[PDB]
Amino acid sequence: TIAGLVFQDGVILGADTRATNDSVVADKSCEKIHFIAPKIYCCGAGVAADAEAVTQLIGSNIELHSLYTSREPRVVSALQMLKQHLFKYQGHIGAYLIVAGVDPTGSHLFSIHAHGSTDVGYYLSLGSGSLAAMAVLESHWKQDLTKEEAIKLASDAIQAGIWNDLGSGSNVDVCVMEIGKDAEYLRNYLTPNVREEKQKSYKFPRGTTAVLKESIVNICDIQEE
Amino acid sequence: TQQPIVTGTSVISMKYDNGVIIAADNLGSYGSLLRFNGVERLIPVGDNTVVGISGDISDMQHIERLLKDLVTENAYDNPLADAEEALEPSYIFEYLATVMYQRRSKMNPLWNAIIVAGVQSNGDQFLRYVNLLGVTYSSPTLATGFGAHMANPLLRKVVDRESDIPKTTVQVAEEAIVNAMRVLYYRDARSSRNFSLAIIDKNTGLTFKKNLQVENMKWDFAKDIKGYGTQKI
Amino acid sequence: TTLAFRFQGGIIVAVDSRATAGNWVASQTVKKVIEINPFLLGTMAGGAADCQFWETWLGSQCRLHELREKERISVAAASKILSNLVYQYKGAGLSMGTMICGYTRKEGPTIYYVDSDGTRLKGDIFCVGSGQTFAYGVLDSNYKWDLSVEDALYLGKRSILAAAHRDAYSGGSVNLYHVTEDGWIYHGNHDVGELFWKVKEEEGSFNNVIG
Amino acid sequence: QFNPYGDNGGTILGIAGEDFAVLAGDTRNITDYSINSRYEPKVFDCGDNIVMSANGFAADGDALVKRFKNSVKWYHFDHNDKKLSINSAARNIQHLLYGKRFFPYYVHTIIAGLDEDGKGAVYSFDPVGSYEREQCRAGGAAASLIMPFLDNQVNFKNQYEPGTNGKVKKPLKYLSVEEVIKLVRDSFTSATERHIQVGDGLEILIVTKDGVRKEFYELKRD
Amino acid sequence: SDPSSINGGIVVAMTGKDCVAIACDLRLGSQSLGVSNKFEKIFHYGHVFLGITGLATDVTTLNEMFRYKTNLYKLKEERAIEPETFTQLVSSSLYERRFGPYFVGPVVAGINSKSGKPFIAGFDLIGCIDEAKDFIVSGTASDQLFGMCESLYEPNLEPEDLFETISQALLNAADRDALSGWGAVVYIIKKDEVVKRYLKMRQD
Amino acid sequence: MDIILGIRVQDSVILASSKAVTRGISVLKDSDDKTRQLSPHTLMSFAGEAGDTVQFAEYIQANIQLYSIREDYELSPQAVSSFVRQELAKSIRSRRPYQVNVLIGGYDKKKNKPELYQIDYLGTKVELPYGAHGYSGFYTFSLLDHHYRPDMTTEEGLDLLKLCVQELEKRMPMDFKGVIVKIVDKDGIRQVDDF
Amino acid sequence: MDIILGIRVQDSVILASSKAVTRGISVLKDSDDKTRQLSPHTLMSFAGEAGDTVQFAEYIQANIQLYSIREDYELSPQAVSSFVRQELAKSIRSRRPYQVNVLIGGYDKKKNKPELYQIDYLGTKVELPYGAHGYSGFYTFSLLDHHYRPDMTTEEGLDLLKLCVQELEKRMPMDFKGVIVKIVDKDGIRQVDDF
Amino acid sequence: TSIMAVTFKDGVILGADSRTTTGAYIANRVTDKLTRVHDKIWCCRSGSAADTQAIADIVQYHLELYTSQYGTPSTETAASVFKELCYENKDNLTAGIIVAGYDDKNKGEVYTIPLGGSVHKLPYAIAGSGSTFIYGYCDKNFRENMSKEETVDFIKHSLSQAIKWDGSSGGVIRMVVLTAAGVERLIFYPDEYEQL
Amino acid sequence: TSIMAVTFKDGVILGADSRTTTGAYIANRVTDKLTRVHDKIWCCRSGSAADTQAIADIVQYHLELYTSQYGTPSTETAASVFKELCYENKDNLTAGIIVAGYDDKNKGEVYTIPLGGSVHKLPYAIAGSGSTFIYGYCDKNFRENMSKEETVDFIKHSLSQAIKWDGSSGGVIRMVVLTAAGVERLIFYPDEYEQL
Ligand SMILES: *C(=O)[C@H]1NC[C@@](C)(O)[C@](O)([C@H](CC2CCCCC2)NC(=O)[C@H](Cc2ccc(OC)cc2)NC(=O)[C@H](CCO)NC(=O)CN2CCOCC2)O[C@@H]1C
Ligand SMILES: *C(=O)[C@H]1NC[C@@](C)(O)[C@](O)([C@H](CC2CCCCC2)NC(=O)[C@H](Cc2ccc(OC)cc2)NC(=O)[C@H](CCO)NC(=O)CN2CCOCC2)O[C@@H]1C
Ligand SMILES: [Cl-]
Ligand SMILES: [Mg+2]
Ligand SMILES: [Mg+2]
Ligand SMILES: [Mg+2]
Ligand SMILES: [Mg+2]
Repeated sequence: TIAGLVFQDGVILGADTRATNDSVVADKSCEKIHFIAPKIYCCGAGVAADAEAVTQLIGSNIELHSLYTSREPRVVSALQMLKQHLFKYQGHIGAYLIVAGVDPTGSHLFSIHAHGSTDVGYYLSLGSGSLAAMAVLESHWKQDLTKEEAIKLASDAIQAGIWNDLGSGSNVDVCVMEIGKDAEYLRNYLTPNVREEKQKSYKFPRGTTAVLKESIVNICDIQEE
Repeated sequence: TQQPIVTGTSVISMKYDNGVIIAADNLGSYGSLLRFNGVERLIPVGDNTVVGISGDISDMQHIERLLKDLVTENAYDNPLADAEEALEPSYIFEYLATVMYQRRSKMNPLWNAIIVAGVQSNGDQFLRYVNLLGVTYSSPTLATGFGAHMANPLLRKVVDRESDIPKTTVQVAEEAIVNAMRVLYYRDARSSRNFSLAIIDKNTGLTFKKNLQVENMKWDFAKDIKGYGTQKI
Repeated sequence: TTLAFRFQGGIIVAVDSRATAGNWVASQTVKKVIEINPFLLGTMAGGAADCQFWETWLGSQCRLHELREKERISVAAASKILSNLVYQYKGAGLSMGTMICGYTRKEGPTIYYVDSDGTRLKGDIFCVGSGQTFAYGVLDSNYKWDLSVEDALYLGKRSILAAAHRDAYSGGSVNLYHVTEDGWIYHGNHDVGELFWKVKEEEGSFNNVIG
Repeated sequence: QFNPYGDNGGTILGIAGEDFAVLAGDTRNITDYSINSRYEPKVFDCGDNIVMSANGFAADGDALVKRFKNSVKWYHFDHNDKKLSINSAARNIQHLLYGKRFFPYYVHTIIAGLDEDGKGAVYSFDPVGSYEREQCRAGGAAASLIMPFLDNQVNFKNQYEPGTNGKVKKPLKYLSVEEVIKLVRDSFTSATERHIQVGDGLEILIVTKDGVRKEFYELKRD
Repeated sequence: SDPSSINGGIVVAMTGKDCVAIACDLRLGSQSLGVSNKFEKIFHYGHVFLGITGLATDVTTLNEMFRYKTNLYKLKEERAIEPETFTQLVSSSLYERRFGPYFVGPVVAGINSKSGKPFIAGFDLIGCIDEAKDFIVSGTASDQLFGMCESLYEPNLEPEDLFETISQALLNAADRDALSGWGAVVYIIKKDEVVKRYLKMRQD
Repeated sequence: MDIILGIRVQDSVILASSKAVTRGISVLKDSDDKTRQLSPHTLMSFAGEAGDTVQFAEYIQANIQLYSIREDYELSPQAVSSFVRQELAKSIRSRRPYQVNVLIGGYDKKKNKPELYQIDYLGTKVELPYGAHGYSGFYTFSLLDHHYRPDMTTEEGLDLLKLCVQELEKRMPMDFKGVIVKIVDKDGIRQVDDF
Repeated sequence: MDIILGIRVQDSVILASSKAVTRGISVLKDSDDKTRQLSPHTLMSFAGEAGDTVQFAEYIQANIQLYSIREDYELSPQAVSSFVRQELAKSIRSRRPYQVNVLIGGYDKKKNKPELYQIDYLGTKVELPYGAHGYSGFYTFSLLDHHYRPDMTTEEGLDLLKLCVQELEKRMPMDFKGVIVKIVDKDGIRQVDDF
Repeated sequence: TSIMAVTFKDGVILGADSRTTTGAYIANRVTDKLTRVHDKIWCCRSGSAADTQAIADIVQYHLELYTSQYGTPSTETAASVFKELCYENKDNLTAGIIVAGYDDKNKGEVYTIPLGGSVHKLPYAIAGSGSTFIYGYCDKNFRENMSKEETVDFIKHSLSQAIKWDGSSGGVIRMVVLTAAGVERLIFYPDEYEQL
Repeated sequence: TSIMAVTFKDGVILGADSRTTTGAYIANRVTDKLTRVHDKIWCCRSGSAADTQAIADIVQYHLELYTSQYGTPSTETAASVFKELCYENKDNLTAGIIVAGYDDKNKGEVYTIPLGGSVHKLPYAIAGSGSTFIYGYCDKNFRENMSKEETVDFIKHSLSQAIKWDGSSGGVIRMVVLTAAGVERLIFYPDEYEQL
C-alpha cells in the first residue's frame, strides 16, 4: 500500500512495511520509500528486487548528473530516467512507483507503471492496497492542506491498506518534503500491529537436542608459530 | 457454464443501531457500453427485507421472479401471512443460498453476488452475502464487486466491529453510504450517478428512496493538471 | 512402501506408516494393513481414501460371503471382488496398489497383488508403492524359501527400513504381521527414528550415514 | 470457464487431552486479498458432544457440516435416540466425503470430542474421506506453520532427557486444558504474524463430559 | 520441473545475545530418490557465513563464485569482508542474473568484527534483501521453519540456549518435509569463536 | 544409457556399465564401453542422450590429456571432478545443454585413497561410497546400504556388484546385456574380462 | 508380457507367450501364463492393456464353456474365433473398448486340422500359418517366411519357435523373462515344461 | 478514451475526456490526453499509455532538433514523424494518435494515425473506444468554417455523448484552441456537459 | 444488422436494414428483418439468422394457441415468451430481438431482449452491429410523443447513419407502422436515404 499527496508548501509519501511470498510474510519491517536524491523519494510496489534495483540505478545516475551539472537534481529527471528504463524492458521489470520531491522548480508528485506510463496528480496510490487508500484520499483530500492535515490523510490512506488489504500490513512509513526545508523520513511513523506477549516461553532445558559430533571452526587467517 | 452479459456493479450496505442500509446504482452494463440507465437492483420482499443483486441482469430478473413467486406461495393457506408467518429476511436468504449452491454444483450458476438486508421478527438486524459459488458470510458492513475494495474500507471506519453498531445512528450510517457511492462513481468505470437506497429500521420500517444522485463532486483541481510529466502548458 | 512374501513358515507382511500431500508429510502414524478377518490381511498403497474405503468395503463383502455360505472366503475370491470392483471404475482415476494375504485349508498361505488398473497376480513376493524398488533390493538379496520365522520377520522389517531411508515418500514406522495355519499375528510398530540407529549399530550397515 | 471452487482461507487446530478435546479456528473469511468477514464462525456444535470444522472452500464446508448435523438428527430418529459416538461419526463423514470422490468437497475436516471411555479424541480427514484418529492436527492455510510446533510441543518430538547423551526420549504426557489453550493461542498468534489469510479472531470450542464451552480471543487485523 | 524443489534442503539463521546461529540439513536427492546424506549448505568466507538452499548445482556454483569475489576483495581491501557488505555483494550478484536467475535461497550470518553487532539476512532468488533482527528461513520447509521460529524464538538468547532453539526449529520442520533432513549441522558463532555441531535426527 | 554404477572400497573404485546400445525397437550393440580413461588413474563412466554422451566424454578426455602433457603431471581425481562439474554447470544454461550424467572413479596417488564422484547433467557433484545414475539407484542404493562396508577388499567389492547386477537383471524391465567392469587402483585401470 | 507367438504345423498349433508382467519400473512377475483354455481343443493367448487382457479372456472362456454345457458339444476353432472377433468389433465402438489382442489356436476334430487365428482389439481376424502381436512380428515374421514349411512335425515346430525366441532375446529392448509354450493337437492342450 | 480534433475558420481545436482505466478501475480521473509536441502542434493520444508517451516524447525531441536547424516544422512534418515511428514499430505498438496544428500558410490541419501507422488528413477526426458511439452524431452535425464558439459546442456535445455511452471515457472534457491568437486551454466539468 | 423500434403518439414503428452477411459476402441484400408474431406484435431480429427464425416461429406458434384460448395477447406477453425461450437456451442461442406491438389500452410499447435473455421496456430501442454508431445521434434526437412523420424521419436518419458506418448493414430501410389505423409497410431506397 503506497500513496503520496501534495499539501500547502510540499509533497508527502506513505507506504506500509509488509513483503509477501505467495501467502506468507517474508518481511514485517521493509522500507518501500527509497532514496533517489536528498529531497526526491520513490515509493515501490510490484516485484520487490525490481523496485529496489531501478530506484538505486536511477538514484546512482541522478547523483553523477547532479555532480556533473553542479545543480540540485529535479523530480522530472528521476521521472524521465525511471520511465525510459522501465519502457525499454516492456514490463519485465515489474516495478510500480510513486515519485515525489522538492527541487528549484517547486514540489512534484508522479506515478510510474511497469510498462513506462507516467501520471501527474495531487493524490496517488499504487499496489494491492491502492483501492483501500484511494477511497480515503477521495473522501478527505482538499486543496491547501496544512502539513499536520497532510500527514494525517497520508497515514490514514496507508491504514486503509493495512487493515482492509491482505497484501499490505505492519507499520506506516512516511516521508515529508516541504519547500525550502530538509525532507524528513519518518520510518515506523505509526506502529499499530505490535505482537501481543506470548502465553509461554519455549526456551528448552539445555541438553534437549541430541548431538553426534562437536568441532571448533577456524575462522581466523593463518594459525601461526 | 455461461458468461455474464448485462451486469450490475457494486451493492454496498451496513448495520446501524436500529436497522440496516443497502444501496445500488441504476446501471445495466453491456461490457464497456453503459447500455441501461434505469435498472433497479434493490428488490424489496414484504416490508422487512431488501435483496440487493449484482452480476448478470437476466439471472437477477429470474431471482426477482423467484422472490415474487415466494410471497405468493407463502400466502397459500396462511391466514397469518401478513403477521407471525410473514417471510423473514433469514428465510429469504437461506432460500437463495440453497438455490445459489445447487446451481454451482450443477455447473450452471446464477452469475450474481447478493446481499440480503432486513430486520427480523425480534428486531435484530440481518445482513448476509451469497454469490454464484454459494459462499456465504455476514459482517457489520458488506459489499460486492468494487464496493468490497473501496466501500468496505470507508464503512468499517464507522462500524469496525459488533460493539460499534449501537453507537451508529441512521444519519451517520446513511451519510457513510452516500459518500461511498460517490467514491465508487469517481473510481468505478462501470458505475453511474443515479442510484437507489433502502433503510430497513425496526421502528420506522422500510424506507425506499429512488432517483438519488451523487453530488458535491470535487473536479476543480483538474484545471491545473497538464501533460504526463515535463509539460507546463 | 508395502511388501508381502511367502516362506517355509507362512507369509510375512510389512508396511511403512507415512502419508503425504506432495512434499507435505501429512502423518507418520497411519495404518496401511486392514485386518479383514483372523485369516485375511489387506495392504494399502496409493489414494488414502481409495484404499481405506474400498478395503473396508471388501471386509463387508467378505463377511456377507461367510454369512451366506457358512464358510470363510478364499483369498482368491476376496482378491477378485476388489479387482472386479476397481475394474468397473477403470479410467475414473482410482489409485490403489494392494496385496490380499491370507491362509485357507484348500489354498494354504496365498498372496494376490491387485491394483487400480485391474491387474490381479498370485505370487510368493510383492513390494508395492513409491518405495517398492528400495524394498525389492534388500528382500531379493537375503530371501530364501527356508528362513526361520524370526529371520523372515527381520528381513521384511529391514526391507521397509531400507525404503524408509532412501524414499522421500516412505517412513514413519514399520508395522509387522506373520500369517500361519492359525491366522495373522501382529509383531509390533517399530519407529524408524529408533530402529535405524539400533540396526546401524547391531548390523554395521548404513555406512553412507554420519553415525 | 466457470470454476466451481474458491478459497476462504482460515486455519483450524484440534488437540486431544486426557478427559477433553479442543477444536480452534480463526474467524477470518477471505477471497483473494479482500476480507469478507472478521467474525464468521467455522467450528460448530453438531450435538452429541461432537464439534466439527470443515476448513477450505467455505461453501463446501457449510454443505458438509449441514449434512453431518442432519446425519446426527436422523441417527437419533432411526436408532431410538442412541448417542452417535465420535468413531461412528468419523466413519459417517468418510462416507459423506467419499460420496463426492469425483467432484470433491474442497475442505480439510477435523472433529473432536470424547471416545466411549470418556478420553479426548481428534479425528482428521482429507477432502475425499480418508481419516485417522490423532492427538494433534492443524488444517487449512497455516497447517504447514502450526503442525511442526504441535509435533514438538504436544508429542515432545525431537526432545530428549538432558544428560542421557540422546537415548532417553522426553516421556509422553497428557497436557492440562490450561496448557493446551496456551499452545492454541501461541499457534494462532504465530500463524497470524506470517500468514496473510490468518487473523482477526480465534474461537475455541472445548469439549468435556459436561458439554461444549467456548472461548474467543482477538488476533491482529492486518 | 520446479528447480527450487528437485534436490530439497533447508537453512535457518537466528540472532542471540552477542551471537548468531545458522543451521542446515544434509539431504541431497533427485525428488523421491535420496543420494547424499553429507551435502552441507553452509559455507564461510573469513568470518561471514552463507547458507544456500535450492538447486544444488547453483548452491555449488555460487559458493565457488563468493569464495572468488571475497578472495579478491580481501587482496585489495587488505581486510576480510563484513556481513553488511557481503549481503550487498550477494544481492548485486543475484540481480545481475535477473532474467536467468540462480534457483537458490541464500542466507548471510555473521558478526561485524568492528561494531560487534550480530547480523543475519535472507534473499529471494533475484536479490531482494530481507534484513531481519530475529531469524531468516529458506528452503523446501520454509513455511514449517516460519511456524517453528515465530513460536520458539525469543530475543537475547545466550549461545547455549540459541543452540537448543535453532536445532528444534530445523529438526521439527525437516520432519514435516519429504525433501529435507537426513542429518543436520548447526553453527554457533561468537566474535572470536565458532562451534559446529552435527545433530542426531531421524533418517527418513 | 540405462545403467552406470560405481563403488569405492578400501583401495580401489569399481565402475560397472551396461553393454546395451538400444535405438527404439532394436538392440544395436551388446558390447558397448560407456567409459573413457581421463588420466592413468582416473576413469569416467557416462549415460544420457545419444551422441551427447561420447561427445562430452571425448571432450573431457582431450582436455585432461592436454593438461597432463602441459604440466607433465596427472590431476587429482578431486581436480578432474571439479573441472567436469563446471563444464556441465556451464552447459545447463547453454542453447543446447549436454544431457549426460557421469561417475568419475579415481585413485589419488597423493592421498593413496580411492575416490568416486557422481555428477549429473545440471552440474550436481557429490563424493560417495557408492553411486548410480538413472533407474539403477532405485534398486542398488538400498542393496549397498545393507551390504557395503568401507574396509571391503576389491574381490568383496566385485561380489557386492554381482548382487547389484543380479537384482537389476531380476527386477528391471529392459535387457541391458550385462556390464563391463573396470577397477581403478594404485597400479591404474584394468578391465575384469569375465563377469 | 508384450510377445505372443503362434505356429500352425502339420497336425498341431503351438502358442508361445512371454512370462513377464511389468508395471513401470519393476518386473512384478516372471512366471505369468497369458492363455485361457476356451474348450478342450481350443486355446486363446492374449496381450494388451493391464486389467482388460484377463477380464476379456475369462469373459470369452465362461461364454464358450456355457455353450459347451448347453449343447453337450465343442464349438469349432472357426466358430470360437468368429464369436471372439464380434465381441472385439462390438467393443471398439463402446464407451471404453477392450484394449486386447489375441491368438486363438485350435484343433478342429471335425476336419482333423490345426487352425491359428490372429485378432486385434479392433476385431481384425485372419487365419495364418504363423502369427504374432505387437513388436514381436517385426522380427519373427521374416524369420518364419524363411524357415517355415506347412508339412513340419511338432518337434520341428518347437525348434522353429526356439529360433524365434533366441532372436527376440537378442534384438528386443525389454526382458520378457522367457516364454510358456503350449501344443494344441487332436489329443488336446499340453504345456512343454522345459523351454 | 474519447478524443477528436476539428478544423474551423480561425484554426483547429483538440478535445479529449480525462479517464484512464486499468480494466474497470479508473487509474486516473483527470488525465491530460492533449500533449504538446511543439508550440502550435499538439496530438490526442489513445492506446497503450506507455506506448503513446514514449512516442510523443521522441516526436517532441525530433521537432525540437528540427526547429534548431530548419525552423518551425509544418503540421504535416509532425504527422510524418508520428507515422514513421508507428508504422515501423507496428508489431510492438498500440498507439492511435490524432495530430493537430496551426501554420499561418496552411491554417488549421488535422491528421489521424490509426493502429496501421497509416496517415489520413481530415477536416475533423474522432478516435478512442468512445468514438464508435458518435460517428452518427459527428457525421450529421459537422460543418466546415464553423466559428470558435460553434466548434467548442460541437466537441462538448460530441464528447458528452461519447462519455455517456463509453465506460472507458469520462471525467472533464479538456480542449486546446490553436489560432494566430495563440494557445487557449479550456476545461468543462460534468455538471455542464452531462445536462446537455 | 441495424434494427430499431420507437413509440410515438399513435403507437410504434419498427425499422431495419436489409443486409445479411457471411463474413464479408452479402448472402442477401433484400432481407425482411421485420417478422410478424401476431396481427400487431412484430419483432426485429439480430444475431444467428437460424436461431432468431427458430425463436420467432415458436413464438408465432405460442401466440396463435394463446389467441385460440384467451383472445389477443399483450405486447408484454409476447416479450415474456421471447424472453422465456432466449433466457432458458442462452448457451445454444445468439439472438438480439426487439419486440414492438400496439394495444388500444397500452398503445405503443417496445421491449428489447439482448443476448443473456434479460427484458427491458423502453420508449425506443436500437440493436445489432450498426447500433454502436448511432447511440449518440438517437439519444440527442429522440423526443416522446413525436408525430408519425417525425418518427419515420427519426428512424430513417438514424439507420441511414448506421448503414454509412457499418459494413454488416446496408440495402433498403424497411419500416412497419403499428397504430389503431392498422399495419403499414414502408420501404426506403439508397438514392433517398444516402444523401440525407
Ligand atoms: C501495498 O499495496 C503493498 N502491497 C504489498 C506488496 C507485497 O504487494 C508490495 O507490492 C511489495 C512491494 C515492496 C515489497 C518490499 C520491498 C519493496 C517492494 N511486493 C512484494 O512483496 C513482492 C510480491 C510480489 C511478487 C511477485 C510479483 O510479480 C509476480 C509482484 C509482487 N514480493 C516479492 O517479490 C518477494 C520478496 C521476497 O522477500 N519475492 C518474490 O516474489 C520472488 N519472485 C518475484 C517475481 O519473480 C519471481 C521471483 O508492496 C505493496 C506496496
Ligand atoms: C510406500 O510406498 C508408501 N508410499 C507413501 C505414500 C504416501 O505414497 C502411500 O501410498 C500413501 C498410502 C497410505 C494408504 C493408507 C492411508 C494412508 C496413505 N499415500 C498417501 O499418503 C496419499 C498419496 C497420494 C495422493 C494422491 C494420489 O492420487 C492422486 C495418490 C497417492 N495421500 C493422500 O491421498 C493425501 C492424504 C492427506 O492426508 N490426500 C490427498 O492426496 C487428497 N487428494 C486425494 C486424491 O484426490 C484429491 C484429494 O503409501 C505407500 C504405501
Ligand atoms: Cl496518459
Ligand atoms: Mg495475518
Ligand atoms: Mg524428513
Ligand atoms: Mg524417507
Ligand atoms: Mg463514462
